[PDB]
Amino acid sequence: KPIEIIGAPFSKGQPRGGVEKGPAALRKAGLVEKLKETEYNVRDHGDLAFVDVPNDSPFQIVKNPRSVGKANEQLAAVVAETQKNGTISVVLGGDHSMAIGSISGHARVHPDLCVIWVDAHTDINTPLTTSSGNLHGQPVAFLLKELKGKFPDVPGFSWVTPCISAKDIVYIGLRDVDPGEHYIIKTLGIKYFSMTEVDKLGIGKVMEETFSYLLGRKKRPIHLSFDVDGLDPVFTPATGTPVVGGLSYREGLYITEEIYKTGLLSGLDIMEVNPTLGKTPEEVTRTVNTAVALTLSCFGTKREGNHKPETDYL
Amino acid sequence: KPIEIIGAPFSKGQPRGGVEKGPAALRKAGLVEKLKETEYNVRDHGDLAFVDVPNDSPFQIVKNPRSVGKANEQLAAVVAETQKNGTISVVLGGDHSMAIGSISGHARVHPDLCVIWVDAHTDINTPLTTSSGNLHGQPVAFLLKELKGKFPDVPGFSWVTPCISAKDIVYIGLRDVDPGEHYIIKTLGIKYFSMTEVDKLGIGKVMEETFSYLLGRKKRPIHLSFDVDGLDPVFTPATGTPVVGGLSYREGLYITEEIYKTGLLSGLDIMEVNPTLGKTPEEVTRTVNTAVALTLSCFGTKREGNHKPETDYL
Amino acid sequence: KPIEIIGAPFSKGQPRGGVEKGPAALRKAGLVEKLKETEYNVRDHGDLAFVDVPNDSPFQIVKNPRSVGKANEQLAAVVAETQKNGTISVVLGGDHSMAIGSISGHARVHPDLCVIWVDAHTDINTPLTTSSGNLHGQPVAFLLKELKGKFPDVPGFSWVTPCISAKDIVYIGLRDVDPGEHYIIKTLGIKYFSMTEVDKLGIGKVMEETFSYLLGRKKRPIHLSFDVDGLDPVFTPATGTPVVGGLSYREGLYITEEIYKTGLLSGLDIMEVNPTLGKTPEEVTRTVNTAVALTLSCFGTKREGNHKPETDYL
Ligand SMILES: N[C@@H](CC/C=C/[B-](O)(O)O)C(=O)O
Ligand SMILES: N[C@@H](CC/C=C/[B-](O)(O)O)C(=O)O
Ligand SMILES: N[C@@H](CC/C=C/[B-](O)(O)O)C(=O)O
Ligand SMILES: [Mn+2]
Ligand SMILES: [Mn+2]
Ligand SMILES: [Mn+2]
Ligand SMILES: [Mn+2]
Ligand SMILES: [Mn+2]
Ligand SMILES: [Mn+2]
Repeated sequence: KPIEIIGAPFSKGQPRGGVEKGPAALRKAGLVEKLKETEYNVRDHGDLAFVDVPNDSPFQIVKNPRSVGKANEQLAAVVAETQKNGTISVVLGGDHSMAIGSISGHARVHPDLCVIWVDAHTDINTPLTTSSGNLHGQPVAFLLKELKGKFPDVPGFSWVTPCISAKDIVYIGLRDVDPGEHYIIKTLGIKYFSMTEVDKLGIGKVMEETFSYLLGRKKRPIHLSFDVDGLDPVFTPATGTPVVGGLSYREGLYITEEIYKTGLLSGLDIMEVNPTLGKTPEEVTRTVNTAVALTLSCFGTKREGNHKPETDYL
Repeated sequence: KPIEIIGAPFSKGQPRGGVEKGPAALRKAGLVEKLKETEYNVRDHGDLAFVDVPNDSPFQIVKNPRSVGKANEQLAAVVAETQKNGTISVVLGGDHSMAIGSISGHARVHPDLCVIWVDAHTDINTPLTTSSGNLHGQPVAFLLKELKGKFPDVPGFSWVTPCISAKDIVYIGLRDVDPGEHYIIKTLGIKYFSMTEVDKLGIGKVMEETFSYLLGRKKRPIHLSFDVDGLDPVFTPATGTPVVGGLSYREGLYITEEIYKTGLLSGLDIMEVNPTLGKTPEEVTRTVNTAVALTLSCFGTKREGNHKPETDYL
Repeated sequence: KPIEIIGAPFSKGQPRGGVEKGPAALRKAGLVEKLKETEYNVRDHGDLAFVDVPNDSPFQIVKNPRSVGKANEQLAAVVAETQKNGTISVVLGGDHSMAIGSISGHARVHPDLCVIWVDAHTDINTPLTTSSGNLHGQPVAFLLKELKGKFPDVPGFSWVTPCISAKDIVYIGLRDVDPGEHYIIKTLGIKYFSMTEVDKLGIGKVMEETFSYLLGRKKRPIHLSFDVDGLDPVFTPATGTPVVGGLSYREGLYITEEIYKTGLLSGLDIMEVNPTLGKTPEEVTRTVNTAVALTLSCFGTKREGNHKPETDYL
């Protein structure tokens, strides 16, 4: 199977500068080389160059709408391309707002795909409900069909086409949801596993249920959008929005290991890694490393170990 | 539902000065204001003023018996009063010896109540078994009917009437129990979930079991006495008796969330928060915040989120 | 029951100097005195003096083969001796290569014993598969009957007799296995619980299954070889090969508590504690203390508490 790394050094989805250095950090840690050591063919597409939209006036409360909408239109193009020729796309974030382009592009080639969203936040604020005009917290709002026309069109997002419905997404790791967002998920019947369900069920049963919910009827492509803040700040401290009480390093890998086993992984997002937010070099190293680990886990690396077929080690 | 905060800045239950600053810290952190944001009506009763018993000679090995017995008689009066008015009492500790008056007052109004004791210590030492004469580790001893007459009457506690039996209490979080105390709980058949049972069962099944054990037959009022040292020192380091290998921030919240769901919470105790024992300001802030979070969780705050009824956010 | 502590200050099993200071550190922390406080009779045999093999040329890639083989021949003699007298042997590591002599000695007296191996590593590399010639990662290879003749005889190990088969061993805590080793355990059908099974099942079910697998048919003596690196680096940082995503302090004690309850503990190994690898004195103290705790847990110490029989504390 082919793998194609796509860097998206973008950061207008939110106020904190740094996330755009995410892809560099993950590469510097040997992500690409370590991936080659797996049974997958790897091709690094490089980092996309995003053209800055001059005079990008805020839309009501939404900030940098055009720059974000354009950077995402570009990314969607690229992702659709690699997806078209049957390769698995792996996007390296900047901020999670790039998930708009990532998933959009993916859905063009695979319209029946489902989304597993490992986050601490639902990122489903609509331009009307956001308290801050930060777009990294509104990705899903622009993707859901059920949210079509429930908020004014935003400058630069006209190209977007709601590709997935409320029945095709499942949240895992939730613990910091705004009143508005909570209203939305309850109202639309979205499936989720907040930290309370994780604590209650254990990470084993949670994964078991997310699959029977999304793959029960039809087996379809899987798009994993992983926000590094879904793990507890103790594991991934170098991010913009820390939230105590999150998934452990162990649980994170267990999610990625189970997803690898389904053989349906089609698209991946490793978002919000911000190298400039580490209080100590070690905090940044901790974060990058676990991000990398999760990525390799998605593509086979098992904790029980791995050995190359047909090779008699004795 | 009405909520009434009652401050109990008391500390003769133990040697370390500081716990009496507990209530101030919790208020300074915005506990009261944050509670008003919930669906509950909140009334701050203020801090009780405890009259110091001059010439409080120790009783055999028990220290400050009269000052502790008096402060607890006063608190019980106050708690019975608010309970009578049908409000939920929330006591802010000082040290855990105030649970004597808190639960006593509560039981006067609701004699059929049950006690969930989240601690690391059983606090069931009798005046005869204590190694130190500290009363904060003997609360339960003065409350259990089964321990009546098993120890000499103490100066200042004559007013106390054993209100609950061994079948009405369940311990969660245990990991530091004295030989005497362990003898007592084994002998009296007290239900408990030490860290081993939590590890073995998972916090979800532990809660499930504690409810069917205490509410299986009759649904009754619940009294949650929460000793902040029940969580691991990494979450609540500002306390007098830290003990490694404790409940996690996540588990703690899961206990409070499940208790909120029962709709039976009638009395709450947030004890042993000692602002002066933090090695760094951050340790104190860590402790106060998680204490505050547990309190709001007991009253509705969910990690999946909250939204106000009848409000169409779209 | 009698308990006999045997120090094995050895370190050619691996490159990092320091592990030989392991026994001293554990004693300095009061291990022996704390053990005497249990219901067990304790006898300290002292530290074995290992004679250095001059001109110990490496065997192909294997380092210090003769010094390691001799030190292990000596240890086995001593362990067989105490085992013969019906006492429980507790070996204090140096490096884990000493498990060769520890288990061998034990098996001489109890040929039907089983081995529970708490590690992050399988330590089952054969002289041919090792990437590094370090022996501390090949102990099990010299003990398995199924691996007899699958690798050239090594200088100084001729005295070794493969004592246990693939059906008598169970691994718990695995998360860093080499391709070769993974091939071996898969090919030989060895039972194991890597971190993914621990995450999926919970430490409670894991223990339940390890017993029904090794004690289902016949109840036999148990040999617990505990590599302190099996726990997460956050609990035992002072070791040569830390690996993130490991057993928690709680889980570790849960394993030792359940093993105590079986009443079948016959042999124990507390290995890889390296006092010189602690970044801060606290890291070393953290490590030694938890190592000591696990040891006392193996011999009765429970988190729910302990009290001496026949003593009426009231
Ligand atoms: N809820 C906040 C934060 C949302 C978080 C977005 B993130 O997960 O991408 O970091 C907002 O609505 O702006
Ligand atoms: N076991 C000690 C300590 C008891 C702990 C009481 B505390 O939980 O309120 O802090 C004693 O008996 O004095
Ligand atoms: N897999 C490495 C490391 C093995 C680890 C051994 B230890 O657990 O005793 O530390 C090697 O084969 O040398
Ligand atoms: Mn997030
Ligand atoms: Mn996000
Ligand atoms: Mn207490
Ligand atoms: Mn306590
Ligand atoms: Mn080892
Ligand atoms: Mn190891």
